[PDB]
Formats: sequence, C-alpha cells, structure tokens
Amino acid sequence: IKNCSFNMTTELRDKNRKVYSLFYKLDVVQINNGNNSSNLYRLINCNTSALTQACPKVTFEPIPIRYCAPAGYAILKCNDKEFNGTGLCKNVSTVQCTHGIRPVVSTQLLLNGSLAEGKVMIRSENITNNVKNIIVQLNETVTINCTRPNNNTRKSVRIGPGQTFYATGDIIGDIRQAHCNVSGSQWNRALHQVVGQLREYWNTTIIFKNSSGGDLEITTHSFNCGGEFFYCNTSGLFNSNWTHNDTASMKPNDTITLPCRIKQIINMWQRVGQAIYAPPIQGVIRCESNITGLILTRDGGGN
Amino acid sequence: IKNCSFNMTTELRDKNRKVYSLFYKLDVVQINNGNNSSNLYRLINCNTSA
Amino acid sequence: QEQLVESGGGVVQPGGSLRLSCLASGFTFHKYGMHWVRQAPGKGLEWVALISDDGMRKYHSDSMWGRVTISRDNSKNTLYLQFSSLKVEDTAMFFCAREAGGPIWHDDVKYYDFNDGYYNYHYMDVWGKGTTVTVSSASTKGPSVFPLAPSSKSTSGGTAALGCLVKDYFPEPVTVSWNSGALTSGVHTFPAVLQSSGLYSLSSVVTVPSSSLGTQTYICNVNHKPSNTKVDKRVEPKSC
Amino acid sequence: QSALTQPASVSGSPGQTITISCNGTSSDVGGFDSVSWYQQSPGKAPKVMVFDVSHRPSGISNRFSGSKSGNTASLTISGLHIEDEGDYFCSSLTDRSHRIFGGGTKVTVLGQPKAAPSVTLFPPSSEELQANKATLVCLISDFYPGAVTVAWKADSSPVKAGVETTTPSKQSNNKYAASSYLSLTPEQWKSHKSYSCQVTHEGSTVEKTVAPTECS
Ligand SMILES: *[C@@H]1O[C@H](CO)[C@@H](O[C@@H]2O[C@H](CO)[C@@H](O[C@@H]3O[C@H](CO[C@H]4O[C@H](CO[C@H]5O[C@H](CO)[C@@H](O)[C@H](O)[C@@H]5O)[C@@H](O)[C@H](O[C@H]5O[C@H](CO)[C@@H](O)[C@H](O)[C@@H]5O)[C@@H]4O)[C@@H](O)[C@H](O[C@H]4O[C@H](CO)[C@@H](O)[C@H](O)[C@@H]4O)[C@@H]3O)[C@H](O)[C@H]2NC(C)=O)[C@H](O)[C@H]1NC(C)=O
Ligand SMILES: *[C@@H]1O[C@H](CO)[C@@H](O[C@@H]2O[C@H](CO)[C@@H](O[C@@H]3O[C@H](CO[C@H]4O[C@H](CO)[C@@H](O)[C@H](O)[C@@H]4O)[C@@H](O)[C@H](O[C@H]4O[C@H](CO)[C@@H](O)[C@H](O)[C@@H]4O)[C@@H]3O)[C@H](O)[C@H]2NC(C)=O)[C@H](O)[C@H]1NC(C)=O
Ligand SMILES: *[C@@H]1O[C@H](CO)[C@@H](O[C@@H]2O[C@H](CO)[C@@H](O[C@@H]3O[C@H](CO[C@H]4O[C@H](CO)[C@@H](O)[C@H](O)[C@@H]4O)[C@@H](O)[C@H](O[C@H]4O[C@H](CO)[C@@H](O)[C@H](O)[C@@H]4O)[C@@H]3O)[C@H](O)[C@H]2NC(C)=O)[C@H](O)[C@H]1NC(C)=O
Ligand SMILES: *[C@@H]1O[C@H](CO[C@@H]2O[C@@H](C)[C@@H](O)[C@@H](O)[C@@H]2O)[C@@H](O[C@@H]2O[C@H](CO)[C@@H](O[C@@H]3O[C@H](CO)[C@@H](O)[C@H](O)[C@@H]3O)[C@H](O)[C@H]2NC(C)=O)[C@H](O)[C@H]1NC(C)=O
Ligand SMILES: *[C@@H]1O[C@H](CO)[C@@H](O[C@@H]2O[C@H](CO)[C@@H](O[C@@H]3O[C@H](CO)[C@@H](O)[C@H](O)[C@@H]3O)[C@H](O)[C@H]2NC(C)=O)[C@H](O)[C@H]1NC(C)=O
Ligand SMILES: *[C@@H]1O[C@H](CO)[C@@H](O[C@@H]2O[C@H](CO)[C@@H](O[C@@H]3O[C@H](CO)[C@@H](O)[C@H](O)[C@@H]3O)[C@H](O)[C@H]2NC(C)=O)[C@H](O)[C@H]1NC(C)=O
Ligand SMILES: *[C@@H]1O[C@H](CO)[C@@H](O[C@@H]2O[C@H](CO)[C@@H](O)[C@H](O)[C@H]2NC(C)=O)[C@H](O)[C@H]1NC(C)=O
Ligand SMILES: *[C@@H]1O[C@H](CO)[C@@H](O[C@@H]2O[C@H](CO)[C@@H](O)[C@H](O)[C@H]2NC(C)=O)[C@H](O)[C@H]1NC(C)=O
Ligand SMILES: *[C@@H]1O[C@H](CO)[C@@H](O[C@@H]2O[C@H](CO)[C@@H](O)[C@H](O)[C@H]2NC(C)=O)[C@H](O)[C@H]1NC(C)=O
Ligand SMILES: *[C@@H]1O[C@H](CO)[C@@H](O)[C@H](O)[C@H]1NC(C)=O
Ligand SMILES: *[C@@H]1O[C@H](CO)[C@@H](O)[C@H](O)[C@H]1NC(C)=O
Ligand SMILES: *[C@@H]1O[C@H](CO)[C@@H](O)[C@H](O)[C@H]1NC(C)=O
Ligand SMILES: *[C@@H]1O[C@H](CO)[C@@H](O)[C@H](O)[C@H]1NC(C)=O
Ligand SMILES: *[C@@H]1O[C@H](CO)[C@@H](O)[C@H](O)[C@H]1NC(C)=O
Ligand SMILES: *[C@@H]1O[C@H](CO)[C@@H](O)[C@H](O)[C@H]1NC(C)=O
Ligand SMILES: *[C@@H]1O[C@H](CO)[C@@H](O)[C@H](O)[C@H]1NC(C)=O
Ligand SMILES: *[C@@H]1O[C@H](CO)[C@@H](O)[C@H](O)[C@H]1NC(C)=O
Ligand SMILES: *[C@@H]1O[C@H](CO)[C@@H](O)[C@H](O)[C@H]1NC(C)=O
Ligand SMILES: *[C@@H]1O[C@H](CO)[C@@H](O)[C@H](O)[C@H]1NC(C)=O
Ligand SMILES: *[C@@H]1O[C@H](CO)[C@@H](O)[C@H](O)[C@H]1NC(C)=O
Ligand SMILES: *[C@@H]1O[C@H](CO)[C@@H](O)[C@H](O)[C@H]1NC(C)=O
Ligand SMILES: *[C@@H]1O[C@H](CO)[C@@H](O)[C@H](O)[C@H]1NC(C)=O
Ligand SMILES: *[C@@H]1O[C@H](CO)[C@@H](O)[C@H](O)[C@H]1NC(C)=O
Repeated sequence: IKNCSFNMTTELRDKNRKVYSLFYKLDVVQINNGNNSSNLYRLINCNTSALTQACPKVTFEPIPIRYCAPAGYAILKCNDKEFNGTGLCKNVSTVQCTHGIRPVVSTQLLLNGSLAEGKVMIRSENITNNVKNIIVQLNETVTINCTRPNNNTRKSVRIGPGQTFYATGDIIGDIRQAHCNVSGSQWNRALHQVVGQLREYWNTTIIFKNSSGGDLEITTHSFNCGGEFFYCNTSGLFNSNWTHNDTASMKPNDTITLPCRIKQIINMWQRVGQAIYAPPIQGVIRCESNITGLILTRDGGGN
Repeated sequence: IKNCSFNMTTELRDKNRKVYSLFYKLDVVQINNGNNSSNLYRLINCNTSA
Repeated sequence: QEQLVESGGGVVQPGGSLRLSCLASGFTFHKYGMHWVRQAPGKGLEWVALISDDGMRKYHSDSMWGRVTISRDNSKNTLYLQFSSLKVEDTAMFFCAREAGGPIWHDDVKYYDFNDGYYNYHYMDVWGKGTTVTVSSASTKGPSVFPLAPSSKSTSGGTAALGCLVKDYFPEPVTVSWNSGALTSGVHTFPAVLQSSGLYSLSSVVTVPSSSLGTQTYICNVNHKPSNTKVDKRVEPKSC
Repeated sequence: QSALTQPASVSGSPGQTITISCNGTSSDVGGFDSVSWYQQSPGKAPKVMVFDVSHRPSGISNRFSGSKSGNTASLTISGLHIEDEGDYFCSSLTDRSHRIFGGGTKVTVLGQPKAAPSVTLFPPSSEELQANKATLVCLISDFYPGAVTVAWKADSSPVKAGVETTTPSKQSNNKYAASSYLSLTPEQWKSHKSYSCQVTHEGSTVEKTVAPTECS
C-alpha cells in the first residue's frame, strides 16, 4: 500500500495540476534501471498496452442469466447426478431457456454455481492425460467470508470534458490488510467425500501440493466481488493428505484463516491488450461466497 | 460582444499558435476573480460536458 | 491589481509585543503565500520571514527566528506577525510582498500544485505599501531649541547661512518654520539623527545674503507633535 | 549570513551600457539557479529586475540581460535610462529553503557635474554658551551624489567624539545637503582656538574652519 502523486490535466490544454491517490504494488513496478528507486515507479498495464476506465457506474457483480434457444433448435438437459461429462443418459429434459446461471469469473474454483447433489463427482477430458484439468462437483457448500474491514474512499475528480476519474483516496483510521475466513469441519467433511471419490485406480495414494508458480491469474483463486477483483489465496488446502486414514484428518477442526489479496486491473481471457481500471466501493468490503466446484492438475513431474 | 485570442495546435505538434475570434458573453463566464481587471473566461459547457 | 495594505506599525516600546497585520484586495488570498521583509534607514533589505498559503509550512530568519512568530487568517485574508521582546534593532520599515504567481511553464504548459494550488520558490511580483516601525525605550520629550548664528558660506559677496537647532527631542518628526511658515524658501530640514541618549537632533538651515541679518527679522518657530511642544527662537549675530 | 556582496554605489552616463556584478557562495548561488535581482529607488517600492536569470521578468525592456557563473551573478544593461537610478539587490535561494539578499548597488546618472560642497559651520550661538552646552553644526550643501564622508577636528587635534552625522538629502537643485553635529562644552569650545569640519565628497574635497568671534 503506497500513497502516490502525479500530474493531471484539466479540460483545457495547458492547465495541469498535481494530484494524489493510493496504489498497491501489483499495479506498478519500480524502475531499477536507474541507480536506485529514488521514488520512481511505473504502471505495467501502461507500458504494455493502452488504458481506460471500466464504466465505474457499471459494477462487475453477477446476475442470474438464462440462455434461450432459436426456432427449430432446443436444449436438452440430463437429469442424472452421477452422470459424468460425457456418455449416455436417460433422464432427459427438453428446454427452451436454460436454468438460471450465475456465470461468475473464478479461477481454480467455482462460485455461486449449480450444485451436484447426491454424490461428489470428478471428471476430466482425459484423466490419463496428466496435463488435463480435473473438474470437481461437490455435494454441499461452505460459507466463505473473504473481506477487507477497511472502508474505501473515492475522489470523483474531473479530468476531461465530462471525463472523471474515481481515485482511491485516503482511508480512515488504522488500515489493516484484508483477510478471508472459512469453516473447518464442513470443509473436512467435503474433503472426506472428495478423497473417497478420488480412488479411481488406487486404494491409498493421494497428495496435494501447491502450484509451482506462474501467472497470478492462474497461481491463485481470483474472482470479482463488488467490482474489485479479489484474489483470495489457496494455501490452506494443499497442506492436506487424506491418504491412509480419512477419519484421522477429520479431527483437526480449525477456523481456516488466510490472507486474501485484491486487484484493480485485469486482462480478461488472457488477451494481452488495452487493460481497464476498477473504482472504489466506498465502505468496508464484505464478500460472501458459497462453493460448488474445484479444478486441479495432476503431477506429471513425479513417479 | 467581445473578441478573444487563444492558443491552438498547429499541424506540427511542436508548433502552436495564437489565433483570435469573436464571441459573446452568454457562451462563457468570468473566472480568476480579480473581479474586474481584464478577466479571463471559460466556456459554460466545457467545465461540465464535451 | 493585487493591492496590499499594512497596519499596526508605528512608534512602540521595547520588550512587549507587536501585531503587525497585512491585508489586501483585488485577488483571492485563499491560496497565495506571503513574504515579510524589512529594511532600516541607510541600510538595505533583510528577509524577515515567509509563510505559505494553507498553513502547512513557514520559515523564519535565524536572527529573528524565535523572537517573532508568523501567522495567517484565511477567512479575513490577512497575514499577521507577533513580536516578543521588542528591541531597537527592529527599527525599520516593513514590506508585505506576494509570490511569483501560481504555475510553472514548461513547453508552454502551465503546471499547478495539488488542489489547483498556486506555488513557487521564486521572486515577488508585488510588494506592499510599507509600514514604519520605531522601537525605542526613551520617553517622548519635547525639544530644546536654539539659534544658529550667521556663518559666512563665502568670505566675499556677503552670503551667510542661518539655522535653528532642535536638539534633545524624541520621537520623530518635528516641524521647523520661520515666522509661522512665512519664510518658506531656502529652508531644508534634514533627517533626525538618533542621539546617544535616545533623543534626536536636527538643524533647520537656510542660506541667505549676509546683508539680510538684522534688517530682516527672523523668528524661528519649532513644533514637536508627539510632545505637543511649540517654541520660538530668533537667529541673530552671535555676540560670542 | 553573508549577503551577496556587491558595491554599495555605482555610476554611469545615460545610454552607456553597464553591468552590475554581485558575489555569492556555494550555499545559495552554487546551490541553485534561482538568482534574482531587485531594484528600489528613493520614494519607490521595490520591483524585480531579473528572475530565471537567462530570461527576463514581466513588462521590463529587452535590454537587461542576466547571467551567472559559479557562485557569482551579474546583469548587463544597455541604454542607461534616468528613471532607473536607485539601489539594486541581487538575491539567491539558500539550500535550507531560506533566501538572502545583497548589500545594495546605488545607480547614479553621470552627466550632472559634481559641484564642490558648500561647507559652512555654525558655532555655539550666544544663547548656548551660558547653557553649559556647545554645539557645532557643519552644514553641507550643493553636492552630488549623496556621498560625503564627514570628519571633525579641533584646531590641531582630531575630534571623532561627539560627532553625529546626518545623511544626505536631495536639494531642490537635484544636488544634496546635510548637517553634522559635534557636541562639546563651552569650556572645550572656547579653550580651543578653533574647530574644523572636513568633508570628503567625490574626489575633490572641502573643509570649513570656525573660530570663537567675540562680538557685541
Ligand atoms: C497562449 O500560450 C502562451 C504560451 O504559454 C501563453 O503565454 C503565457 O501567457 C501568460 C498570460 O499572463 C503569461 O503570464 C505573464 O507573463 C508575462 C511574461 O511571461 C514571460 O515568462 C514566460 C515563462 O518563463 C518561464 O518559463 C519558460 C519556459 O516555459 C522559461 O524558459 C523561462 O526562463 C521562465 O522559467 C516566458 O516563457 C515568456 O517568454 C516570451 O517572452 C520573451 C520575452 O520576455 C520572449 O523572448 C520569448 O520568446 C517568449 O515570447 C515571457 O517572457 C508577464 O509580463 C506577466 O506578469 C504580469 O502579469 C501578471 C498577471 O498574470 C502579474 O501578476 C504580474 O505582477 C505582472 O504584472 C505574466 O507573468 C505567461 O508568461 C505566458 N507564458 C508563455 C510561455 O508565453 C498565453 O497566455 C496563451 N494564451 C492565453 C490567452 O492564455
Ligand atoms: C513494461 O515495463 C518493464 C520495462 O520494460 C518491462 O517489465 C518486465 O521487466 C523485466 C526486467 O526489467 C523483464 O525481464 C524479467 O526480469 C525479472 C526481474 O529482473 C531481473 O532480471 C533482469 C534481466 O532480465 C535484470 O536486469 C534485473 O536486474 C533483475 O535481475 C526476471 O526475474 C525475469 O526472469 C525470470 O524471473 C521470474 C521471477 O523469478 C521467473 O519466474 C521467470 O521464469 C522469468 O523468466 C525476466 O528476466 C520482463 O520481461 C518485463 N516484462 C515483459 C512483459 O516484457 C516490460 O517489458 C514493459 N513492457 C513492454 C511491453 O516492454
Ligand atoms: C509531475 O509531478 C511531479 C511530482 O509532483 C513533478 O516533479 C517535480 O516537478 C517540479 C516542477 O514541475 C521540478 O522542479 C524543478 O526541480 C529541478 C531540480 O533539479 C535541480 O536540483 C538540484 C539543485 O539545483 C541539482 O542537483 C540538479 O542538478 C538540478 O539543478 C530544478 O532544476 C528546477 O529549477 C529550475 O527551474 C526553475 C523554475 O521553477 C527556475 O526558476 C530555476 O532557476 C531552475 O533553473 C525546478 O525547481 C522537480 O524537479 C520535479 N521533481 C523531480 C524529482 O525532478 C513533475 O515536474 C510533474 N511533471 C509535469 C509534466 O507536470
Ligand atoms: C502522502 O500523504 C502525505 C500526507 O498527506 C496527508 O495524509 C494523507 C493520508 C491524506 O489524508 C492527505 O489528505 C493528508 O494531507 C502527503 O504529504 C503532505 O501532507 C500534508 C498534510 O499535512 C498536506 O498538506 C495539506 O495542505 C493543504 C493545503 O493548505 C491543507 O488544506 C490540508 O489540510 C493539508 O494539510 C500536503 O499537501 C502533502 N504534500 C503534498 C506535496 O501535497 C504526501 O504528499 C502524499 N504522497 C505524495 C506522493 O504526494
Ligand atoms: C453469491 O451470492 C451471495 C448472495 O446472493 C452474494 O453475497 C453478496 O455479498 C455482497 C458483499 O459481501 C453484498 O453486497 C452489498 O450490496 C449492497 C447493494 O446496495 C450494498 O449496499 C452493501 O453495502 C453490500 O456491498 C450483496 O448484497 C450480497 N448479495 C447478493 C449480491 O445477492 C455473493 O457476492 C455471491 N458471490 C459472488 C462471487 O458474487
Ligand atoms: C564579485 O565576483 C567577482 C568574480 O569573482 C570578483 O572579481 C574577481 O575577484 C578576484 C578576487 O576577488 C580576482 O582575482 C584576481 O584578479 C587579479 C586581477 O589582476 C589577478 O591578478 C589575480 O591573479 C586574481 O586572479 C578576479 O580577477 C576578479 N575578476 C575580474 C574579472 O577581474 C569581484 O571582486 C566580486 N565583487 C565583490 C564586491 O566581492
Ligand atoms: C508453494 O509453496 C512453496 C513453499 O512450500 C513456495 O516456494 C517458496 O517460496 C519462498 C519465498 O521466498 C522461498 O523462500 C522458498 O525457498 C520456496 N520454496 C520452494 C520449495 O519453492 C511457493 O512460492 C508456493 N507457491 C504458491 C503458488 O503458493
Ligand atoms: C479584436 O479585434 C480587433 C479588430 O481591430 C483586433 O485588432 C486588429 O488586429 C489586426 C490583426 O493584425 C490588425 O490588422 C488591426 O489593425 C487591429 N485593429 C485594431 C483596431 O487594433 C484585436 O487584435 C482583437 N483582439 C482580440 C483579443 O481578439
Ligand atoms: C461548472 O459547470 C456547472 C454546470 O451546471 C455550473 O453550474 C452552475 O453554473 C451557474 C452559472 O452561473 C451558477 O449560477 C450555478 O451556481 C452553478 N451551479 C452550482 C451548483 O453552483 C458551474 O457554475 C460551473 N463552474 C463554475 C465555477 O461556474
Ligand atoms: C549507483 O551509483 C554508484 C555511485 O553513484 C555507482 O558506483 C554504481 O555503478 C551505480 N549503480 C547503477 C547505476 O546500477
Ligand atoms: C428423473 O427425472 C424425474 C423428473 O420427472 C425425477 O422425478 C426423477 O427423480 C429423476 N430420476 C433420476 C434417476 O434422475
Ligand atoms: C463416464 O461415465 C460412463 C457411463 O456413465 C462410463 O462408461 C465412463 O467410463 C465414465 N468416464 C470415465 C473416465 O470413467
Ligand atoms: C448459498 O448458501 C446459502 C447458505 O446460507 C444458501 O441459502 C443459498 O441458497 C446458497 N446459494 C446457492 C447455492 O446459489
Ligand atoms: C456428500 O458426498 C457423499 C459422497 O461424495 C455422498 O454420499 C453424500 O450423499 C453427499 N451429501 C449430500 C448429498 O448431502
Ligand atoms: C489420453 O492420452 C493418452 C496419451 O498419454 C492416450 O494414450 C489415451 O488414449 C488418451 N485417452 C483418452 C480417453 O483420450
Ligand atoms: C469507515 O468504515 C466503517 C466500518 O465500520 C464504516 O461504518 C464507515 O461508514 C466508513 N467511513 C466512511 C464510508 O466514510
Ligand atoms: C473469521 O470469519 C469471520 C466471519 O465473517 C470474520 O468476521 C473474521 O474477521 C474472520 N477472521 C478472524 C476471526 O480472524
Ligand atoms: C502429507 O503431508 C505431510 C506434511 O506436509 C507429510 O508428513 C505426510 O506424509 C503427507 N502424506 C502423505 C500420504 O504423503
Ligand atoms: C483401502 O484403503 C483403506 C484405508 O484408507 C483400507 O481400510 C481398506 O482396507 C483398503 N481396501 C482394500 C485394500 O481393498
Ligand atoms: C486405516 O485405519 C484402519 C483401522 O483404523 C487400518 O486397518 C488401516 O490399515 C489404515 N490404513 C492404512 C493405509 O494403513
Ligand atoms: C473435531 O470435532 C470432532 C467432533 O465433531 C471431535 O470429536 C474432535 O475432537 C474435534 N477435534 C478438534 C481438534 O477440535
Ligand atoms: C461467515 O461465516 C458464518 C457462517 O460460516 C456466518 O457469519 C456467515 O453466514 C458467513 N458470511 C459469509 C460467508 O458471507
Ligand atoms: C470583487 O470586486 C470588487 C469591486 O471591483 C473588488 O473591490 C473586490 O476586491 C473583488 N473581490 C476580490 C476577492 O478581489
């Protein structure tokens, strides 16, 4: 967290005025090309692509969506829980407009999506292909409280002929970092069900390990909440091995606390072009989240 | 009824030039309130719109 | 025009305090800084102090630093200086000057401060009217007045000079006329010099032809307004 | 503390170009490039002459060009005008964000012939002898510019004590006048055979001698 000044322009040409706002470390980078820092930083979305706002009045929270069919074509939905991503199904339903969907941006997990009752399901395009993704459908959900307790401020300052920037002003009081919290016991039960379903060909061999590293859009669990792009970390999960005795690890019921990060910019669908900006949310930032899914990748660099 | 000079851009970005035209008082308003000594003005719609 | 005015100055006493105020009009004082400076008689300038607009910073000369305190009044659009332990070294005229406008020009582009603020560390495009300040421990006393006999400016031709010595008085100024302002030409009252005892001494002198002595009457009228004293003294050939 | 040093007085004829030159230090002139020059005349408020040295200030003629070298500054001027007579003070911004001015530089227009000062001396008048106080008034008049060093002397000895000098003041003829005061006693006044007031104007020099004249 840094408080940062720079110049801006009025609607006129020559009129320029200084102004200050707040920025994180994710948005900018230090110019180490010089002798030292010397308070010298630069936006990365700037020096890779162009820049624009994201219509701050248009907040980026989801809506129940339903996809409808044209004339002469229809939708067919299988009504079997354990029916995996392919194959033959009998319990059919013909439809004109899809069930209510919440198509939310989420990495490594699902959010507020449809559930898979009855049993837990695990699929992949080619499970024998280690590089393929392992899509998951849980039986139940979990209350996920990812939240920043610090209120946001806004400075709606005109720049152009009606063009205004919503700068993240100074925050009130002692400014702690964000965080996120999750239940332990229901989480361990869902883990028990998952590891009970993991035995595709084995009796006891299962391990989880965190990602080796890479793009932060893929290296953690990101999503959108009240407009802000939250990245709530995934580290309380990989430290889990229900290999030999499942009930052995049903005991450590612990309120799972973790640091959840945030973000303002995005290049959706990994298209490296003109990025966008996210405004403040003014007021403390809660985020409820259910859970209905998960995604993994197998370890090809191992036995 | 007044007439005003002001800068504008030349087709060369490094070059600008002062040009002058005529305007009324309805489309502008006084600013920098040294209340009456050759006060400068600003358009009514530019400070809020394009 | 950014026309500024001083107030509070004058003859004052040592040891106390002095509220030197500075108002102005013709502009917006909301975001303008101000310099206080002084200069003594027969001596140049010496920076007294400076203050910014938004009460953020303020700078004092190490000589006057601590002895004085600057302050501002945004709603009144006023600057103020509070003295402490007033001293005779403060005898000077004080000027209240402005800053070199707000913006800075680069590529014919005018950059400004935060909150559209006027800022510089530069020259002073305007200077106040000025105010005299006379710190002095002495007590206001009237003048001892005497005549100054005909001194022949030249041996030949018969041209003398007469005078009226107004000594042991304080504070300035003093009027010295001849027959209640009748004889107006030739007189030139010189600035008063602060005597060693805190008093003052001048001589209203006038050159005339030496033939005018005696034949032309002279009754020099001296008047001191601070003490409200008025005296008469004739100038004549020194008998000794 | 050390003001930007420059000569307290300068002179030059109208039209003839001149150049003022003031000194500085590493703290202010060697520390930054914001060296300014102000001017102030008798009976006039101060006004600037240079800021942003190699570019000139508001509304001033195109003849006054500033320059700077190391810790010293200077200002060359062409077409010497008459109204520009007065003191000049260069200023520089210290490293501690404080400023400091110079000593001053009085510009005097040559072409006005410097007349010798008409020095005369009033001794203690008869009204002051019995008052236990003697006073000698040395009047200087009709001298230009206002720069005269006063000195008092006895008939044979120098008398620096008791001297109180009045600064020059512009006479009606555009020359100057002044009045110096030597404070003595009637005993010291009469026991001494005579007294003298010697005044050093620009280069020519003048003096008056008074004696006790016993009259009716
Ligand atoms: C259209 O665009 C032009 C281009 O900018 C713009 O010009 C400005 O107009 C404002 C209007 O008031 C001017 O403000 C006045 O300036 C008067 C003189 O200004 C001098 O200073 C300029 C800035 O100098 C600094 O910056 C440059 C880099 O930009 C740097 O090199 C310098 O060293 C210095 O740091 C300077 O650029 C400018 O130069 C011109 O003139 C010189 C000759 O002097 C010539 O050689 C150059 O080639 C060039 O043509 C100029 O010298 C000044 O008199 C005036 O002061 C009085 O008024 C104020 C009230 O505003 C009072 O408060 C004050 O007490 C005085 O009474 C005031 O400061 C500004 O200087 C102009 N700047 C420039 C760069 O031109 C026009 O305004 C635009 N049109 C409109 C309608 O706005
Ligand atoms: C937008 O802004 C800048 C300015 O050009 C560029 O951003 C990236 O800049 C870095 C270095 O300036 C590019 O290279 C990477 O540097 C990382 C850190 O710097 C070290 O290495 C450089 C030499 O490359 C040294 O000079 C420097 O002192 C540091 O020692 C390196 O870590 C990178 O290598 C590896 O590091 C990561 C993290 O450990 C590993 O995970 C990776 O395997 C990686 O290989 C790398 O050398 C970087 O390429 C620049 N980004 C991009 C996208 O190019 C951008 O270039 C600029 N935008 C545009 C469009 O140019
Ligand atoms: C965007 O916003 C940033 C931050 O708000 C601005 O950064 C500063 O901007 C100001 C003015 O806009 C700069 O001010 C200048 O600083 C220079 C410092 O360099 C000197 O410093 C020392 C002492 O001299 C030396 O070691 C060094 O070598 C340099 O000598 C000065 O040089 C400038 O002074 C000159 O111009 C003034 C006019 O103001 C003249 O009167 C002087 O005589 C002198 O010639 C001036 O003071 C400041 O430097 C900027 N910061 C930094 C870190 O550089 C950006 O300016 C702003 N950009 C835009 C486009 O708005
Ligand atoms: C980082 O922030 C500091 C501190 O600024 C203060 O704290 C912030 C968290 C915000 O709440 C700001 O609103 C707040 O001012 C900046 O340094 C300087 O702070 C002082 C505060 O004392 C600013 O002074 C202001 O001056 C105006 C004008 O008169 C007053 O009306 C205000 O009441 C206030 O006192 C000062 O402007 C500010 N410095 C500058 C150059 O503006 C610091 O600047 C900032 N970081 C950067 C890179 O600018
Ligand atoms: C999944 O669904 C739940 C419940 O529908 C979503 O919970 C939402 O949580 C946010 C903040 O935690 C709530 O935001 C509030 O919005 C009002 C609107 O005026 C605002 O005034 C409040 O200050 C606060 O910001 C939101 O109301 C709440 N419920 C919703 C949107 O129905 C949850 O966000 C969903 N999951 C995801 C990933 O969005
Ligand atoms: C203001 O600054 C200038 C520039 O420094 C001063 O002028 C220069 O003064 C120095 C010594 O103070 C001179 O150095 C000596 O000069 C003589 C000249 O014959 C030379 O023989 C010596 O070897 C030595 O170099 C320097 O010459 C002189 N500059 C010029 C052009 O003559 C100036 O005195 C300063 N003014 C004040 C009032 O301090
Ligand atoms: C996964 O966890 C490993 C450690 O368990 C992280 O790697 C460590 O990162 C720290 C950071 O400074 C280093 O000091 C260690 O040496 C690293 N250890 C190893 C074994 O790599 C890694 O960053 C984590 N990755 C993610 C995506 O969370
Ligand atoms: C306002 O209009 C007058 C019209 O006269 C402008 O002055 C003229 O400027 C042209 C341009 O070279 C000259 O040829 C004329 O001789 C000028 N006439 C007069 C009477 O001055 C003036 O410049 C305009 N001012 C503004 C601010 O637009
Ligand atoms: C900026 O634009 C707004 C757009 O409405 C102006 O709003 C009003 O302008 C009139 C014009 O005189 C004023 O009488 C009103 O008081 C303004 N409204 C308000 C709420 O103050 C506004 O005046 C423009 N800015 C300035 C400085 O005039
Ligand atoms: C940093 O500065 C030092 C001395 O100024 C120099 O020796 C060194 O090479 C510099 N390092 C850089 C430019 O990376
Ligand atoms: C098939 O769908 C019907 C809906 O009419 C439902 O009642 C039934 O339980 C479903 N059976 C299975 C096995 O999905
Ligand atoms: C998916 O289900 C079908 C029938 O339900 C089964 O034949 C197939 O083997 C399943 N997929 C995998 C990868 O086992
Ligand atoms: C999310 O979980 C809550 C539990 O309080 C439930 O009421 C809600 O219906 C769930 N939303 C879904 C599954 O979309
Ligand atoms: C939880 O999952 C297990 C196995 O995956 C399943 O037996 C159980 O019915 C699920 N819980 C429900 C549907 O409430
Ligand atoms: C999965 O990929 C492997 C290649 O390692 C291939 O042998 C196998 O046939 C593939 N299976 C499916 C179902 O595509
Ligand atoms: C600051 O945060 C608190 C959270 O308790 C909130 O109640 C308050 O409204 C916030 N301040 C604002 C929005 O100015
Ligand atoms: C735990 O979760 C609760 C639920 O919202 C939250 O208020 C709290 O900040 C979290 N963190 C803790 C208890 O450290
Ligand atoms: C799970 O991890 C722990 C420590 O991270 C390790 O001691 C344990 O052996 C692991 N479980 C398996 C089955 O390898
Ligand atoms: C499978 O593993 C479990 C331990 O997790 C064990 O209790 C059970 O007997 C094993 N089943 C076999 C080897 O058929
Ligand atoms: C799991 O526990 C059971 C009984 O507690 C035991 O028989 C079995 O061996 C354990 N699993 C393994 C892999 O040893
Ligand atoms: C976890 O909860 C179970 C009951 O739900 C209890 O038997 C067990 O002791 C608990 N373990 C811990 C570490 O709290
Ligand atoms: C936070 O946790 C508990 C439930 O586990 C409760 O305070 C609330 O329902 C949760 N809120 C969320 C997930 O937004
Ligand atoms: C407003 O105009 C009046 C009349 O010309 C003037 O006296 C006053 O100073 C002006 N206001 C300001 C803030 O200068």
